[PDB]
Amino acid sequence: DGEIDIVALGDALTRGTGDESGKGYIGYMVDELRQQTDEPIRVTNLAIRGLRSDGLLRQLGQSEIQRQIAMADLIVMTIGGNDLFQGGEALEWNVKELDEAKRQYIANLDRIFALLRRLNSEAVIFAIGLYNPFSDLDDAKRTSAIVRDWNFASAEVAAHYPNIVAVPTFDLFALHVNDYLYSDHFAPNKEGYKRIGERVASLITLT
Repeated sequence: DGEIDIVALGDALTRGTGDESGKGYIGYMVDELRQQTDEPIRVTNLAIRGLRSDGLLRQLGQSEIQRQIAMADLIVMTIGGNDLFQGGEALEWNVKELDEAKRQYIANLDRIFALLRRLNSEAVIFAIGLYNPFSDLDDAKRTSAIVRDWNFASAEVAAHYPNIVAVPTFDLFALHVNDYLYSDHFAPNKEGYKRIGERVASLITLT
């Protein structure tokens, strides 16, 4: 009260890994909010770099995390990237394993959204979607197709709940992807994180 509380959840993208400056996408969000109001803005960042949808669901079971979700005026989250690019450098391109991982991700995401809504009735949830960091490599056709497929399924889940907005990221990284990527060619850089943060910021209108 007399404060705007942003709870940030999820994986390395929300923790701002890859940005030269400490600023992730969240810092660009906050900058835009501070242009709209003089009310103090508090960020509570709960993100863990290696987090997957199963880990996020377990984390939201903890009563301290739960008290903070409940106070949120706005929730922003990024999850699924680690469910999809688990390891081996997308070694598990076995259709069977890919389907298992997706059905597991979708089942978890449904329970994450349902849980967040039982804890916080009103707060808008921005669920940031996936991009293709490998769009410039040999198997770009297939990686892009899988990412668009995951994103479509995430948005269907989001569509089951009030005030959950699936924020697309795919087209921000579509042209000249390396210009927006860290030295690891996976997570974003300064510019990548600016693009994402400005995009999410555009969707927030306080009044």
